Amino acid sequence: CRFYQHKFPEVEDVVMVNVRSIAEMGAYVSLLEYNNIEGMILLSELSRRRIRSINKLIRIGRNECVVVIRVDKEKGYIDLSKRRVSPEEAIKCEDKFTKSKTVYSILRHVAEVLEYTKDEQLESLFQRTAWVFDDKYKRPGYGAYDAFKHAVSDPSILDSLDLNEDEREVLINNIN
Amino acid sequence: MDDKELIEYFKSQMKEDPDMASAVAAIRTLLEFLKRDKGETIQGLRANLTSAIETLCGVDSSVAVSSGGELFLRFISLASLEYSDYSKCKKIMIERGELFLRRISLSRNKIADLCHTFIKDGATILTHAYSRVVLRVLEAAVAAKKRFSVYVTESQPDLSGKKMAKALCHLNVPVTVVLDAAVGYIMEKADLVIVGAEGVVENGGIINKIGTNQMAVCAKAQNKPFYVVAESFKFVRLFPLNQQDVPDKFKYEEHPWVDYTAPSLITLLFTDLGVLTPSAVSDELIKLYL
Amino acid sequence: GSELSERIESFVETLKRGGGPRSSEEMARETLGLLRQIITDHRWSNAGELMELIRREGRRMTAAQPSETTVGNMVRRVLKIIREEYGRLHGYAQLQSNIIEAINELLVELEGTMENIAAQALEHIHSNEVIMTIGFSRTVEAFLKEAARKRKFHVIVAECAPFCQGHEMAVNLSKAGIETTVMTDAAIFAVMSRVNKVIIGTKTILANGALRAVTGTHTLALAAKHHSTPLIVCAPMFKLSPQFPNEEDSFHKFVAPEEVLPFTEGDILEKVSVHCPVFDYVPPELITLFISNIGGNAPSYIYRLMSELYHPDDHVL
Amino acid sequence: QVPTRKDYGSKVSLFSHLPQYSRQNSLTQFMSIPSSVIHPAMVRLGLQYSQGLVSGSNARCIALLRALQQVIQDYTTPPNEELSRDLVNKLKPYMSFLTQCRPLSASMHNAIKFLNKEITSVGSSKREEEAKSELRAAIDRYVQEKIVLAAQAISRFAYQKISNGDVILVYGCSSLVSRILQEAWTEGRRFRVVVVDSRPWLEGRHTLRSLVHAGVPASYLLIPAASYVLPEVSKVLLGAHALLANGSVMSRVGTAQLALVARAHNVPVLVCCETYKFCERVQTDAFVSNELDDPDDLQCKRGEHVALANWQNHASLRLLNLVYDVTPPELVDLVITELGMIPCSSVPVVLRV
Repeated sequence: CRFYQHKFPEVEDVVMVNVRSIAEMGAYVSLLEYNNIEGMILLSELSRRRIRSINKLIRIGRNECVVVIRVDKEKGYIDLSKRRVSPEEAIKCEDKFTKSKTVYSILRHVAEVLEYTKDEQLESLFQRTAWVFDDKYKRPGYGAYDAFKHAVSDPSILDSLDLNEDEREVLINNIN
Repeated sequence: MDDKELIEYFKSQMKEDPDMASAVAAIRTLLEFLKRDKGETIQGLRANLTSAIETLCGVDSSVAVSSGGELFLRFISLASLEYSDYSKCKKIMIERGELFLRRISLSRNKIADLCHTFIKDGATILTHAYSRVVLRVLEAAVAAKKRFSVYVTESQPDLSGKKMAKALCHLNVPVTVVLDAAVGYIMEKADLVIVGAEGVVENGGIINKIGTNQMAVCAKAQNKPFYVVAESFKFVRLFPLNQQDVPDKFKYEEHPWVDYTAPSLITLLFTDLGVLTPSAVSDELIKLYL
Repeated sequence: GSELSERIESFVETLKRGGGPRSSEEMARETLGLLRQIITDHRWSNAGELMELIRREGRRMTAAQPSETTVGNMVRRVLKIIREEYGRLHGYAQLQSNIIEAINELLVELEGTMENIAAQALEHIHSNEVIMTIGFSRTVEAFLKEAARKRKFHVIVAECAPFCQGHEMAVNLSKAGIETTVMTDAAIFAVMSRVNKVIIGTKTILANGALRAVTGTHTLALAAKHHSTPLIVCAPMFKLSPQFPNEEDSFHKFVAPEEVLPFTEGDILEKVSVHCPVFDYVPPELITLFISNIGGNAPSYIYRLMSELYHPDDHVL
Repeated sequence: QVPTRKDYGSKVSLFSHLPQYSRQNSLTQFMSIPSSVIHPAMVRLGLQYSQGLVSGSNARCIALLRALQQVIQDYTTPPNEELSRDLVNKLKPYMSFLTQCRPLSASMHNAIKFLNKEITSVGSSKREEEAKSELRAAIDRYVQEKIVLAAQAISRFAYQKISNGDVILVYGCSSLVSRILQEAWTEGRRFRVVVVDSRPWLEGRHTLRSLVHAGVPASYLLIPAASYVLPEVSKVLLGAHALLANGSVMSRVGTAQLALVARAHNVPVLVCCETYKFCERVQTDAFVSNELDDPDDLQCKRGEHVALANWQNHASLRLLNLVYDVTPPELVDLVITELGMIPCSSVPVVLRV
């Protein structure tokens, strides 16, 4: 499931991507937060060192923080830039990424607990709960993490999002 | 330009100039496509260009077309794009494409001016089949007041070496149309063999019309210098070991259109990057692709 | 000023008349000293004006002797040094002292050339080995006479028929005690069955790995290719030229045919055609290894040294 | 300090500059049981080098780098002294001991060069354990990127070369070619492999098992029979131990023989070597720099007579078993590195820069 109420990231947003392949024009990467949607990133000529030390297997897999440079939701393309990500922006993106991964693990365990035989059921329940909490706290992403933490010591805050009993119990247990 | 026009365009570009190569017209079609695409995505253009190059690989069966497609895709995506809304990106890309096209267009003349210094007076040039590069270099050789006889094979699947002899006989140079199976017969009187190639593989070998390998080997047994005159866009990322190891889409009861010559069979290359030994073809090719 | 043109004209007619001085590294040192004197005795605002100046005197100095390439390629290396310093200062007034110290760096690099080749010589000579050389070259005799300090081997110095200069190399190697064997030039293929490797010098390395050298060494390379014995071209990198072989046929240096057929031969000198080429062309496929001051290199690597030492815009000079 | 290993047998008059040792005696017979001069990991590694337990060039380089990790982890800093000089001066006698046990392959020389350059580039303001962890991470990155990731890259570049229905000839034991063949069989290519082995190591039997356990149809034979099978061979893959400056390929002794016989049968040769095995040393024959193994290893038991049992009693008899030879680069077509498929004559151009 995606991280945010949107199915694609917005323009001028910082994301975390896994580099999937390197090609002539640029590098193709998978955006993990947009259901592994495909993006691409350009390579500055100075960053062109395929001749001397390529070892393409190096970047064949890696986590990176990148800035959304251009999006086209209809065509489905997201172009990203590493050079435009500031170090402070990279640190914030890394923190966000860890938070989103934690929310992901919580929601995947919740979806498993309720035996959601269909992906759309689990995605809908997790996305709706995370977005609703995000709205309550006006903070996409961070809201869910903080809410799980509150569920560790005070599980009743999760009682009203009654998807099922098992989902709530498993969320509190793993948070706790 | 929903691909149909592209195929049509390419054709209009190849028939408008009969002295024009095919890969140049392919790069002009790619530049036209980028010029009028109407897509705002620094990545949205790479998939469209790849589909275009596979339509220009399907229409044209030459090796140089796919090579020029890869070189145009690399040379348009070189500078620090850093675009706000693709407007800067597309404009810079178009500028780069035009620069690349101009470099290609002055390449052939560079080839001729750099190569014609090897033809001695009274030399006998051996030539396989029609190519505008060796014809240009022979016109540069006759421009410097040099006298030489040319034996041009006929290259039987399409008698184009005969067409080369017609276009070179109009140049007022002594040319003789030799049967294709006589390259072992006339090698003893032809002191050097100048052959234009249509594709240069990584090791330094060449991809050419079917009679080049037997011609090059006949030149190696008689110690004759085998010179190859090709441009920079005819480089390819292939490494064939045998005549079967070339891809079948460049080859075509068993009538291939393309053979392969080993780099050990080649004396020199005359590219726009310079007069190269085949190990310089490998170094320069990797550097050029970048 | 005027003394500059005095030295230039003396150098030009020195190259036109004969060999002054005798060996080529002295010629490279004189050429670099003359070029540093040229760049310190003129006035310029842009580097391109000095580039045309250096191109003009290079055209004159290589038209003095087209067969000897050391002055021309030394001028060309100074041109690439000027281009590199202008490129590193462009991306103005401190250009002249930088070119002076870069040429000084080139002189210190160049003075320790034969001894650097001699230092790496022990990696190519083992004990009781049969070596065949041709001609006379100070690089090869320093190579062998210092490799004989720890090894004992055999050298067959073949003389060259126009000027039997292998005799001087023979009497110089016998002073070091290397079991020097002197033969003619007609017995090379007669003794190639026992020669383990061929270590020769050259006059000019071309851009494709080919080389012009003392005449009769193309035959020596063919005989060593027939017997598959490796060729060691002990050559420094001021004999590296971007000039391709087929270029206006001004390759061989023809001298008076007196050394081949004397003037006292008779009336048959009128109805005879005597040629004496003192140089010969060896293709790169007949060469195994070059030994330069930076190490051992393949003939498939000279273009790279070419791109590291010369600029393609100065190949015409 | 450290003595010299004793020369065994009667050396070849052509190989008088190269040392010839024996696997029967060890250098550690007259050394301390508590390892004090040399680090204990270094004496363990040198003993398992001299006895032949680690013979592959990548396995030797890995064991070298792991023993260097054990040295750097078990290192202390003397007072008022810097790490960047003393650690080099302490690792140099270690490499001298490793040379006296067995001469190092060029993988080990380039690994030592990388470690020396890395230990020179340790900052002076950094503490002890932080620089120790930095060096351990640098050694880990070196092994991981140089061999494992370069091996995956070479495997991918060789998968697009091996076709279906062809026959492939291999020689000796090398993890790179065996990994190429295994990942080509697993990724979908159906081919058969012949295997040329040679005395006295007979190390091709190892790769034979590796291909039979992987499900590859195999054929096993020796070097002299290669002239019989090269009419069936369509491709010969080889495992290089070093690539030289002129483009020569230093490998096991039958490599150049197989390349010559393969060119006599018009069989294209393919070498597969990682770029850390690139040597600035250059050679033109197999005589000026080579390793000489035990001359008493060449003997075998064909019945009840060993002709070379008492070979040292014959004064005019010399035994030599070379380990490495070189191939001229006009015999090798491919050089498949992690940088790509390059020809053999273009290898020093692309490797240098």
